[PDB]
Amino acid sequence: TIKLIVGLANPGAEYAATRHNAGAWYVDLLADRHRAPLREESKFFGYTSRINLAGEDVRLLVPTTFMNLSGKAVAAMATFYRINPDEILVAHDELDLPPGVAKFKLGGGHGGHNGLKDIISKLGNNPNFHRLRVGIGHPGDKNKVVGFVLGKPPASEQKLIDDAVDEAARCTEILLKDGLTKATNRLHAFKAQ
Ligand SMILES: [Cl-]
Ligand SMILES: [Cl-]
Ligand SMILES: [Cl-]
Ligand SMILES: [Cl-]
Repeated sequence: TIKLIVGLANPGAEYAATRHNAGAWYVDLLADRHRAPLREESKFFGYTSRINLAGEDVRLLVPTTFMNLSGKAVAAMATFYRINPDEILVAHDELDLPPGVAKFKLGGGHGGHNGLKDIISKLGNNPNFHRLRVGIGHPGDKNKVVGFVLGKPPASEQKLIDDAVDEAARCTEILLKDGLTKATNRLHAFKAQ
């Protein structure tokens, strides 16, 4: 069961269009599709909502922390509602997947993502939460990652990411209603088959 879906972000209009906000794009779409608009809730350091997904009560969070303090919002909300790490799905931009691809993951490393690193920390050094990895591709120069994730994608890459986010939203209904195997069998086939 998933009780909390988190879309990682930096705050402000300055970052709303940047690759590092890709997880928030996903959560914004869930909010739109379930007619549950995200609104500031300062005790959880973010924007929150609540949706019915496949007959299950699921809370939404897009932090208003800087990305490196995402764990403060996720822990405050998870602790308040007595939600355990394994009941959290964290959506984030993923350098290791191309634009147009998304995958689910349970546990594993942060892939150098400053928001995942802070969540692992603030959940009690527990990496065993679900992730939605939204592919953004990688810069050619591994030195220039910050400039890349804090950049706006070109329109052709934005359209691919929007398509992957749309598919991941559709697969989230399946994840809640029929489980992680079924949701993964669909999502990981999206550009693979
Ligand atoms: Cl950052
Ligand atoms: Cl990762
Ligand atoms: Cl790219
Ligand atoms: Cl850079």
